[PDB]
Amino acid sequence: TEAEKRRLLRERRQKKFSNGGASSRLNKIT
Amino acid sequence: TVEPNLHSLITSTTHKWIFVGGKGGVGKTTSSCSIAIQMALSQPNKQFLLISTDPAHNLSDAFGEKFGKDARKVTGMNNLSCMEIGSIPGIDEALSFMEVMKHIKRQEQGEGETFDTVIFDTAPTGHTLRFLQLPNTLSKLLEKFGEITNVDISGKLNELKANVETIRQQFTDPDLTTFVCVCISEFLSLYETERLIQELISYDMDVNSIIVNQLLFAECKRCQARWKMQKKYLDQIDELYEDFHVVKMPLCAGEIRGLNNLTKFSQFLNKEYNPITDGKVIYELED
Amino acid sequence: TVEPNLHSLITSTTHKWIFVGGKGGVGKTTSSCSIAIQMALSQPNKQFLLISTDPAHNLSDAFGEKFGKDARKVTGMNNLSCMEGSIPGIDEALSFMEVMKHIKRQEQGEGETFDTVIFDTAPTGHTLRFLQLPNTLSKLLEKFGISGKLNELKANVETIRQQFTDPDLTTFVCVCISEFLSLYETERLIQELISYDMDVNSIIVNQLLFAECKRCQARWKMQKKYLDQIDELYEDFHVVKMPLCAGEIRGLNNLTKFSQFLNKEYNPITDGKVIYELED
Ligand SMILES: Nc1ncnc2c1ncn2[C@@H]1O[C@H](COP(=O)(O)OP(=O)(O)O)[C@@H](O)[C@H]1O
Ligand SMILES: Nc1ncnc2c1ncn2[C@@H]1O[C@H](COP(=O)(O)OP(=O)(O)O)[C@@H](O)[C@H]1O
Ligand SMILES: [Mg+2]
Ligand SMILES: [Mg+2]
Ligand SMILES: [Zn+2]
Repeated sequence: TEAEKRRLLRERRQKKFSNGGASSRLNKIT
Repeated sequence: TVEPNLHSLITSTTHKWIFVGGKGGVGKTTSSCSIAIQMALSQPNKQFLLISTDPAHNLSDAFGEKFGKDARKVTGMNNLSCMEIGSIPGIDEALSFMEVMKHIKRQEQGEGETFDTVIFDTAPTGHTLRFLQLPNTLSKLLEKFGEITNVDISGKLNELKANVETIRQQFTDPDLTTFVCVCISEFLSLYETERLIQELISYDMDVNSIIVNQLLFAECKRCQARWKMQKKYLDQIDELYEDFHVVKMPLCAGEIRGLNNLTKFSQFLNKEYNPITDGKVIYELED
Repeated sequence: TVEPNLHSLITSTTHKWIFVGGKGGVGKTTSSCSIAIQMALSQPNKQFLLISTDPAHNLSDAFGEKFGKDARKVTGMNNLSCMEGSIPGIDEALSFMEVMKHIKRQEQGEGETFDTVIFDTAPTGHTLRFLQLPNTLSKLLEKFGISGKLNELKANVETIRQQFTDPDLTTFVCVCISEFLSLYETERLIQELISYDMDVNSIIVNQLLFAECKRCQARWKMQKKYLDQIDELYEDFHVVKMPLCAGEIRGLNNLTKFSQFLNKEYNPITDGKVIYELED
């Protein structure tokens, strides 16, 4: 199930986004 | 650690909808191409279709061959066609699209031969994307209007929701549709590009790929200098995209069109070009 | 044989409206700047104003300093501010229109008033096409022959048309580089403009080379094969060649010290020291 793995990675990114704090991530990047 | 390429996708079988963009003269036009190339090649039993809304008629241009109001099989292939064409939000955007749907289906039916996978070139003005949220913010006040009436306004709203759900269900499946974006190694790209992604997620849209372009690889002074720019940047990306198809891509000197030049390019959307090895092939489109 | 610069314009006195664009990431954003810079400097008794519709909030960005819904004097100067029906033409105008008012608010409610105004046509090009649009609506008002709206539009456009249509308060620089898609597409631009009967006398070519690395000089030839193209067919134009300093270039500092070359059109050999200065 190589594909799924991709979905998990995408989802992991989402958790990172939900978890990460885009407003905060944006602040550090800025 | 995932893959740098779009090979993995060059061969999707369940992708009947791909969206490509990149706020900038970052060059995604050619993108929109070099992709709709790698596909037909490696799925030739697939009538594909790549179209643009960029008034500029950039496609043909980037093709040294004219296209227009109706599907025309590329000259050189037999499976890759090309086709250049209420105050509330989302509105216009959708319809805009909508009519397209029909205007497209005309072109398959009235054509006879039908298309398999379809490839977009979001206006340089970005995306009419907006409208996905549409039926949500429209859910609250649909019930407000309901509570009071307890017919045409309700009609249109339900239709939109319907359409979006049907398009959305197929659309809001990462398997028929997803969203590559092109963007290069510079502040305004990055940020702005990054931004792109947000609104997309904001539309609950799968999206797994990044095409960085016009890179350097100085291995002239300002060159290597400049080079560092990009580099200071590439990384930025890599770090924050482990889970991404962050596809580095090289920069062949100057104009690059002619299906010839183009194909022989896009290969590197697969075997992500390597300077040292594949470095010969480069100056080939530099003449 | 005319001039490569915009000096001649950096100092217009009767220009209260300048339109800048260039279908492409050809870079006209910085254009929109490097111009609204050279002006105030050399006319400081002129409160100028440079704004953009590019949602991207590119200006500030390109400025490393934030701007927004209302006129804000640059940080470093005291005269250059910055501020971020289905028929045709329609939307476009109004779009504008509201701007008018929204702007005049900002001078009046401000107190201090602006002298020359500098535009940054959406990367989406220009929504100013409507002027071309009113004359049509006129022919068919007669065909059909509501009066209120029609007269208002005419009025507005005339205030807008005159004004814009006199080559002395308003005219139109465009940015665009040395490549097929630029050229053509840029060229196109011009047509629609003329198609709007709009004076327009200037061309800024950008990200040039001057390799005097292999692919460099190679690439160089690209541009060259092209520069000429232009020169030939612009007998009478301010076709302003401009050089390309490595990588990001912002910070009012870097910028000003750039725009100088919008005057003394940069020369590789001479002014070549000044370049790598913004390359760090
Ligand atoms: N990697 C590259 N090397 C050389 N030229 C390129 C490369 N990518 C794009 N181009 C050229 O860069 C310019 C901008 O590319 P384009 O695809 O039109 O961008 P966009 O569609 O994002 O506006 C075009 O003239 C194109 O031929
Ligand atoms: N001559 C130049 N040398 C180096 N970088 C430049 C030059 N002109 C523009 N840039 C950079 O190129 C990119 C595009 O320029 P920009 O002004 O944003 O263009 P446009 O507004 O037409 O989109 C920006 O990152 C900008 O900093
Ligand atoms: Mg394009
Ligand atoms: Mg800009
Ligand atoms: Zn070089």
